[PDB]
Amino acid sequence: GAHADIQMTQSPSFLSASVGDRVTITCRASQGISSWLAWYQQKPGKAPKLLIYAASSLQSGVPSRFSGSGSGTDFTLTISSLQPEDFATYYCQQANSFPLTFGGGTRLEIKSGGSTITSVIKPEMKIKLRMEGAVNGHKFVIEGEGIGKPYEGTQTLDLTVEEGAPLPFSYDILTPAFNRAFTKYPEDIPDYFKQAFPEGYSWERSMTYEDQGICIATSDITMEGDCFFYEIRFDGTNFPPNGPVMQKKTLKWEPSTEKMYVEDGVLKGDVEMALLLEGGGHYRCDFKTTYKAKKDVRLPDAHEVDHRIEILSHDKDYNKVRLYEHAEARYSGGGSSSGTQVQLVESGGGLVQPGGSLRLSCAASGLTFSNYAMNWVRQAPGKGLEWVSSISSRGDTTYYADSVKGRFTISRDNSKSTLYLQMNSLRAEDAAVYYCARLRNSGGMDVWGPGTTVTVSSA
Repeated sequence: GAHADIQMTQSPSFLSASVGDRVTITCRASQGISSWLAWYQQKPGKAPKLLIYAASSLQSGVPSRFSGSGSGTDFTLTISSLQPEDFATYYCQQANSFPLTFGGGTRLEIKSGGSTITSVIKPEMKIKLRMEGAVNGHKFVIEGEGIGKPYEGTQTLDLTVEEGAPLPFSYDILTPAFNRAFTKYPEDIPDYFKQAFPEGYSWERSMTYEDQGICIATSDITMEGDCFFYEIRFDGTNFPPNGPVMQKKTLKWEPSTEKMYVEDGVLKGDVEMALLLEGGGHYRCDFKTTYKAKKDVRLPDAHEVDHRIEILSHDKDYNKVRLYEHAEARYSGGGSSSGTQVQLVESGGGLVQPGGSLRLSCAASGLTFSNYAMNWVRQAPGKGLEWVSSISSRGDTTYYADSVKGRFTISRDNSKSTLYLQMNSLRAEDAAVYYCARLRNSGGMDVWGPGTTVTVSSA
């Protein structure tokens, strides 16, 4: 029927920015949409996340640096201080009337990439360290030289016992004391450790083993030029004389996942560790580390660091040791978005020839699916969001985009909490990632699935 033809355009379509910059992006509607305007953030490979609805109202869990205003035809989104998390593509969406419409999007590029951090922390950094300490009262000194690739999370060290040779305890208890600057950090997680330099940082650690042996270590990490310098203090006591440590029955650390979190203004790490033993058992240990940058740096959100550490070679007494570590940071949970606790997973994407048919379906969980209206939104490769179809909570009244009207059919089964999209007479332009999303009365789509991909191709 006769409907309004609301064109949403955003400006700029792309810009380059730096962390700390204030960014404002705007959008214009071809006709009045009152204040029924929402904003979405889309990071590469992920589903759009709802930031703002009704032009100014922040979605739950959105940091306060995001704001919005406007009523009528012209609206703005503002980020007061751009953070690494914020570099995404941003879309606006009108909800004054069907068909719903998105803007073309605004892409936020990182200006000059990481050229600033790579001037401080070089792509290769050498290591010089000295460790002094005691285990069960046995004093020793170890020195080390090495080299690593801080942006790839890898490093290698050559260690030589200078005092206290031969060590009477398992060398494996020392190796995690021999620098998180050697961690691969993805672009959207603030890197606490690299940002700490050239001044550096320090860490304190406790290691509580399951037979009540306890180690305490500290390390002060500085840099000049292309070389890190560590000053390490290591102490351990109460290792039983027939335990795996004093009997040297450990083989290697198992790979681990350290949980990083912020507390008392610094970064803390907790990791459950396990030594493999001769004979096949394990020897367990809880690590608790406090990391302290020597200057104000940007604190990160909770995340995880995966570790693998191994002795590549050694002499009989471990007077000479070559030591390797690989470390990489990531978020834990595992493309979909939400603002509460409900999940959507789409399925049914695949390859069809032109004119073929495909049936998509989404599963809902963690809510009352029959209580909300549902939408399909698609995104062609390289293109922006496009609203496809909508269905009321009971399923009686449905709406469609003109581009699919007559070939697509939306439906739902509320007892199974699933939503369907039946696609007939598929065209090349129908090929896209198809998202399922929940529509709220405020006009925003607050929960999205990861999408499923439709491909339309012939011989």
